[PDB]
Amino acid sequence: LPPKLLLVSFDGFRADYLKNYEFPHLQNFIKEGVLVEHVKNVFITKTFPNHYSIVTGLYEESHGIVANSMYDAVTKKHFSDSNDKDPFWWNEAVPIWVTNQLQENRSSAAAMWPGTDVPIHDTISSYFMNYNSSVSFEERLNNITMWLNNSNPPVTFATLYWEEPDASGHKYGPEDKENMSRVLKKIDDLIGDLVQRLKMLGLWENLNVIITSDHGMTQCSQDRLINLDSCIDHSYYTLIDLSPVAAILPKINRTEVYNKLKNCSPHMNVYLKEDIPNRFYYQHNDRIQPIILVADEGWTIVLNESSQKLGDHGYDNSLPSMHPFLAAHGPAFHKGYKHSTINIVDIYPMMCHILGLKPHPNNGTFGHTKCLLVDQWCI
Ligand SMILES: *[C@@H]1O[C@H](CO)[C@@H](O[C@@H]2O[C@H](CO)[C@@H](O)[C@H](O)[C@H]2NC(C)=O)[C@H](O)[C@H]1NC(C)=O
Ligand SMILES: *[C@@H]1O[C@H](CO)[C@@H](O)[C@H](O)[C@H]1NC(C)=O
Ligand SMILES: *[C@@H]1O[C@H](CO)[C@@H](O)[C@H](O)[C@H]1NC(C)=O
Ligand SMILES: [Zn+2]
Ligand SMILES: [Zn+2]
Repeated sequence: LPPKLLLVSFDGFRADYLKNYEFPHLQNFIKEGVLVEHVKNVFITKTFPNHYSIVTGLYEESHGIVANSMYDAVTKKHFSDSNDKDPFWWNEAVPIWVTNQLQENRSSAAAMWPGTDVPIHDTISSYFMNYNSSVSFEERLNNITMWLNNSNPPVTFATLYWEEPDASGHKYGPEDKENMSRVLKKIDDLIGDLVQRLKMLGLWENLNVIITSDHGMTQCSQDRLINLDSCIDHSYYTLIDLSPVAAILPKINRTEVYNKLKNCSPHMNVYLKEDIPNRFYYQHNDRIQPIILVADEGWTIVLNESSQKLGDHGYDNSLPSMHPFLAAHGPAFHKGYKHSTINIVDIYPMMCHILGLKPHPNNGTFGHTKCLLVDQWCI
């Protein structure tokens, strides 16, 4: 019987939510398993780029999903979260569900995880759901766990995705404790539903489960706005992505666009593509535009009519507010161990190890995850 792994993401689960709200079900999951208190994720700290990093072990410049909205000038193709089904956009890397699927006598399964409804290098998971945000968590849970438990050839890798607490974190902002506590209580209940379901099917003792997320959330404010329309005319550039990392494609002399934008607000950094800080690993890809604007934490780049959004993410990946957490339980994981931090790109080599897959070249460090694993030396 080959090892099995369920990877679960609750979108937008800021690491310090664990310290500020009560998660009885998640804490029960943790006490018989492992917790990484905060994971250093990848810039830019958006949903599609970070989910792909988890399943590839790659920085965004390397796997090619550099934002939730992209434009490739050469092919003229556009990407958005809904318009995300052209394999072109995913083919710069090979995600773990593909490597798993290519093994004889093994299958992959998916319930709503970004990209899992797209054939990547001509490979699609045996079981997958076409993205549909209306599908309940119960349906996602029941189908994913039934697939893991039944199925032949056996399902050895599975993904499970949920849109909260990201959606409501944007709505209320993470500083709204009254409303966020209700949001997060529901997430904790869903975690309880996951555990109860695993136990009922007798998967709980033998399935490896990772519960994690893609990024956190920080508070935005009408006192912290940078209006591009106040700084530069529309006719000078095309806006590929807006806030808090604006992707700017100049229509005229780049130097002219740069000179206006660099004198717009002290609350953002304005970079020529070739000046983007090395620490971001966000330069070496044609999908990165000639100029990017990076707003300081809690600042929002707007146009004249841009809607209010009390919470946001996308900021510098060194900010604690942007970091998710990771927890895990199962035969491969220690019981009751807690660790400060790992990098989000380390999850991939760890998962390949648990599953006995050959990892593709990546940016992760397996060593960072050894203390989580029963078969490994913990220095
Ligand atoms: C992250 O890992 C990737 C994968 O090995 C590295 O990308 C490779 O880099 C070399 C030279 O830069 C190329 O020959 C390969 O074709 C690249 N592969 C891919 C998939 O891009 C990348 O350099 C690593 N990043 C860092 C910062 O170390
Ligand atoms: C999305 O899911 C809901 C719930 O299953 C369903 O009623 C609806 O028809 C789905 N939409 C599409 C376009 O499949
Ligand atoms: C959930 O499983 C049922 C039963 O196998 C299936 O008919 C249904 O389409 C699944 N829901 C999806 C794929 O969203
Ligand atoms: Zn997200
Ligand atoms: Zn979001």
